[PDB]
Amino acid sequence: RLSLEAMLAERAMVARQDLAGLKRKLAGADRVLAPQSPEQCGRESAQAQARSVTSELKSAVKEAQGLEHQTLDFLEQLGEYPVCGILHGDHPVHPSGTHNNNGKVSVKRQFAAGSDALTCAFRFEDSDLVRETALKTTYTDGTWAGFVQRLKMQTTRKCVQEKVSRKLLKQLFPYDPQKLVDVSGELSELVLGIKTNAIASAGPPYWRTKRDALPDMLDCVLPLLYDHIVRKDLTTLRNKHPELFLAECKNKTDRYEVESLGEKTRPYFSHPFHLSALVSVLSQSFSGALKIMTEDSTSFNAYGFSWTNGGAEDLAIWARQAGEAGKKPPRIACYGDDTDIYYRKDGKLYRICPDFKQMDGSVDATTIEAVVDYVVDAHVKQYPTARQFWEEVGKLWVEMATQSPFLIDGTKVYRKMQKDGLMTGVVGTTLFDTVKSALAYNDWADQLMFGSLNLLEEKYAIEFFKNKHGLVIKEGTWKPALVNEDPGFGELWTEQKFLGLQLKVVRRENEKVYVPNLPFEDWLTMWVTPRSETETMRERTLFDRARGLLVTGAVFDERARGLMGAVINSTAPEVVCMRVQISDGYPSYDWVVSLYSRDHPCDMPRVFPEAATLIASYRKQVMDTRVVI
Amino acid sequence: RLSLEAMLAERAMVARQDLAGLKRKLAGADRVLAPQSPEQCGRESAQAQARSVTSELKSAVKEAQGLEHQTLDFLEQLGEYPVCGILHGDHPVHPSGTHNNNGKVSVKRQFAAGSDALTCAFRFEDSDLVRETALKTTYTDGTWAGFVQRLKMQTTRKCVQEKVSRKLLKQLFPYDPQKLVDVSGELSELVLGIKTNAIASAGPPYWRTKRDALPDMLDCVLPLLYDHIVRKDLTTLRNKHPELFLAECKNKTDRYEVESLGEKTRPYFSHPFHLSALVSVLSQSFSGALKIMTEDSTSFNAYGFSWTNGGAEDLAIWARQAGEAGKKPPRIACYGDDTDIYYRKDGKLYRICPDFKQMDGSVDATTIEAVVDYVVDAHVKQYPTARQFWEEVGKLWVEMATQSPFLIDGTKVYRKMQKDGLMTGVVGTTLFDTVKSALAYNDWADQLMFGSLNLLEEKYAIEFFKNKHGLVIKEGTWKPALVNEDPGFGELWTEQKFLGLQLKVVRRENEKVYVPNLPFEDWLTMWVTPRSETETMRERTLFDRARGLLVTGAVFDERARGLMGAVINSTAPEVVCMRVQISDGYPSYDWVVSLYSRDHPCDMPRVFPEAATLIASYRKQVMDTRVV
RNA sequence: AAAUUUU
RNA sequence: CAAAAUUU
RNA sequence: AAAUUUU
RNA sequence: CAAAAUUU
Ligand SMILES: [Mg+2]
Ligand SMILES: [Mg+2]
Ligand SMILES: [Mg+2]
Repeated sequence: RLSLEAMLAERAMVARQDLAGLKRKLAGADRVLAPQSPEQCGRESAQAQARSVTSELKSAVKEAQGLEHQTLDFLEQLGEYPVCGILHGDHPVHPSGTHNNNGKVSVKRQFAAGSDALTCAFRFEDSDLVRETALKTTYTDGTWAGFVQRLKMQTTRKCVQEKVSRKLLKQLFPYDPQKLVDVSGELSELVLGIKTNAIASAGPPYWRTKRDALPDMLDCVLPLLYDHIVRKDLTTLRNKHPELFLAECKNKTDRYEVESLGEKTRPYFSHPFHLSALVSVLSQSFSGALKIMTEDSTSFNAYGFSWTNGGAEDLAIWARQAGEAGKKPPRIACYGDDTDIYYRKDGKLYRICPDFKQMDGSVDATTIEAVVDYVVDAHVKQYPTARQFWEEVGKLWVEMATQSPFLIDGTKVYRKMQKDGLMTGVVGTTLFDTVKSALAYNDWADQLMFGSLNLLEEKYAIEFFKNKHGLVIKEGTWKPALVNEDPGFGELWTEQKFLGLQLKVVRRENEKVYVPNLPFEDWLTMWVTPRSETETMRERTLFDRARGLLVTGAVFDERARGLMGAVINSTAPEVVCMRVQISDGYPSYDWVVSLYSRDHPCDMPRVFPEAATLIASYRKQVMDTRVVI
Repeated sequence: RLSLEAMLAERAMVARQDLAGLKRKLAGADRVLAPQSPEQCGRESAQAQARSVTSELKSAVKEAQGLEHQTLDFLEQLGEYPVCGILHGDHPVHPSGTHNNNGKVSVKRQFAAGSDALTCAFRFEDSDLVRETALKTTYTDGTWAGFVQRLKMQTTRKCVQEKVSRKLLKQLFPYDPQKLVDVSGELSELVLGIKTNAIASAGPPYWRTKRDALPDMLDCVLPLLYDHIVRKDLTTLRNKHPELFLAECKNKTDRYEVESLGEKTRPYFSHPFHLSALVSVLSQSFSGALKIMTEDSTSFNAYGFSWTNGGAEDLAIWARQAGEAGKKPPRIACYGDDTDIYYRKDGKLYRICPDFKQMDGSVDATTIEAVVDYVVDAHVKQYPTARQFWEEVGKLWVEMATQSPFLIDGTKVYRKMQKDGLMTGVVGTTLFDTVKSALAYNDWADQLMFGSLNLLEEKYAIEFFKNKHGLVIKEGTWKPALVNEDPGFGELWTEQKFLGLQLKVVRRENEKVYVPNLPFEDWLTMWVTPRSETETMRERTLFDRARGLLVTGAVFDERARGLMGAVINSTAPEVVCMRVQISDGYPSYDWVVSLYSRDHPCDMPRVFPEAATLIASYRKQVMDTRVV
């Protein structure tokens, strides 16, 4: 049946899954060890210290979770919605058990309290530093109090309608028309082309993951929706089946400061799959086309930027051609509220990296409608035949971004009082944020051309954004700094962070490679707060995260490189060469430097160079058949 | 992360493994039912009759398995061999537990006395006919007695050296030189190119399957063997490690007549992996090049022939251009001892389909050496740079086919006394048989050109092959028959079987398709004796075998088509659309006819046409974005 | 599967 | 993990 | 995985 | 199943 070559491939594939034999075969194998930091104490002592810290964190979190949460009076109320009765064959779309107290759609918000990574950290670095950094922040569900507080900040903020046109958006957000999907083709194929998180909630009315809910959305609800869209019949469908247009307001689990646990917890909105999917066609095509600022000088857009393969250097070469403030144009780039501003002053280059507080709450209805228009238009320009249909989708998109009815906890249904303010979680969220941001910063530069250079000062800039745009600058982020225009080996660009990373220069054979960087404390904080079950898979997760952080820029910090190296070298060979979804290479300093330089891509150095042959139990060995006998 | 199209494919692949949900999803689906025969009796009554037949067969088999087996005096004896001590890294090549009583290599022969196919048959066809056909034959390991008797027949037969040259073999077995492997390259790659049964025994000294034993052969034993081959040092390696050149004699499990259980049990020889692989390079390349008789008028070779895609018709058009016996050349084709002879007599076309008795025992040393030479030569002609090495492999091939030392049961080692007689199991077995056969039949035709037409008669032909070639014609197989040169719809070519099948013509659209056929009794015999455990997998096996038989030609017999249809239609939908190694189509009469006709290939009709969408839970439905 | 970033 | 961007 | 075929 | 040939 099979050939020997194929039989060997077939047996190699299975050997990487037989971890007992992999462990047996790789015992005592030559191993390329990573640069590593010495161990400070034993794994058992380290477990004890980790256990201790985890306990302190659990009790502080529980404390903050017991705080009273201010009422939800600031939201309009639409009573209770009935459970959707739509059936797809043998089963209902809305499952029988879930999200239904009786008749009415209900929802229960999750705030729970309460690490192998913290253990490792205690194993390889100074106890007191690990302790205080692991107590500064924590990955958690947040608190009811801070949830409601940030929700109020983002649903009730006094906004300022922006002054925007397609002319302006063409200027600030150039794209490449020929990279837009052909949006006139059948809807089914177009929807089948979009990408999505298979594990994410499909939202109402499916109340399961998207891979679970895909057929029910696809052959049942989406055709009904289409029927009613072209029949101009949407509001009677909204009446017959309210749950089809309902969202769920949810608390984002992530890294939070512990001291601020009762003030800060991000809210976001889960939308129905059939609506998000429909809009995603346009959204994702547009993301496909959008140029970034290193490609096109007029662009204010950094959404699509990459640090790797020259990106850092590109950012530098871009920035450093900014003009004298008041005379020539500055260099401004935005990714959401995360902005990077460069400007000159008596020839000398300066940089500012400001953030905005609850940026969603500052995004105005005019801006949202203008962006939806700009996208739909960008498509129907290239593909006129479908104009009407997608315009009818635009009307939906906007009502989804500004005025969706939504659940929070239990059966009550709410809605934002004003049209202004973005419902974070809607398709296009990041783009709306980026746009509003760039529009404001463009008005800023325009005011600089009219001699208002006192807008370069914290004092007046805060006023400007508050009064002219409704943007609240997270204080202390407007601190302009002198740029080291041409850094020497090991020197920073500035100490400021853009997209969470400092820019730095490193030596490579007398060349200067621009790379990301952070101080050790930051890398260690990221190490000890992973975002999330055999011993094996956990050991592998440790390995993977170490590699990841190294690649992100931890290899360019002394202490962090040592810690990640120690983790890697602890990893048992079976776990390194394991079949996972294998890569059994580690990132050396040199390889990562190559990753960020413009070099052609290439594979990581193998941890066990001769592992393939040791596993397969067979080298090739040249045997000449032309030999004389 | 993923796209919806891909997510749906991913979800479809897993739904075909969840048989509960598969059953649920297919509950009310349209089913393309196969042509079927009505039920003769209930499932429980049929179970009772099957149980009964199984009991009678078990006790007859046990009886025949207890018979005394005549001594092994007819074989040379070389005593006991020591267990090979070669190590490959951390473990020995010869595992610690197995095939070692102490110090010495030992082997234990398996004769066990051991049906729901029979159940199905009793359910859907006449009770008495099913009973007697299921008692005529049985799939079994055989008996010690018949094992030793046939071993004696194939190791001690008085042979007749054939009269052979490369000239003759070029004539009878033409090939296409440019389809031969470039055998001058590196050995590793060439050996990696050969195909093999991954589950088969690698034989001594590995004593495990070939996929288990592949690395040990590949990076350890094969280099040692090469070293000693080019160093001209083979016999001292044979001395240091005898088990490297040892074979295992084995009893073939298969379909046996119950009446003949103590007279007939096929022996064959499992050879070492490192030797078989090395020879396979040449053997398989040559098979790649070898022409067949429907390609080349001079060829006597039918090894490579296919019934499908016109093959049957090709056989007809070939045959019917045979000449008047004594004046012009006949048409003769061989596949092992299975031969097909066509000749004319006063213009009228005749056919003969004779077989030989234990043909391996009749295969002479001259023929084996000549074939090995012909193959090695065919290669080193095209690729001279590699001559010596492959010539040294030829010497091995020959000693492997004629004179291998071998085990049977226990520790004693034996060897064939004579060089004559082929050791079935060696690489190239079928080709050696085909050549010996064709050589004899060519001498037959040559005697026909010299006016000896009484060789067309059973009485003198049997003599001819016995005396001039050592070939013993299984009696009653030389019965020449008048060919229906141009058959009408539904008529046979002749009633004779070649490659186990009758030739027949069926109608399609006023056109005649040539197809294989067998009488019902034969299809039923094959049905009730399968060759080899959940409810699921057994229910699926019934389905698979029914499909298989239908495709082989059972769809062209009424009663057999009905039985296979009934089996297929019994198969629960979950089992049809199950993820297996899916195909969830059945072979309709029309599709099988297309298979044997010259039509372009195409897939079987789905049993459940709308099953894909029912499983995925989505049928595409065009919704146009250009609507007002 | 994993790392980082934004809302 | 609601939408997303970069990377292995 | 399955069917047929030769030794 | 020891070598194999044809086939899905
Ligand atoms: Mg912010
Ligand atoms: Mg025969
Ligand atoms: Mg015979």
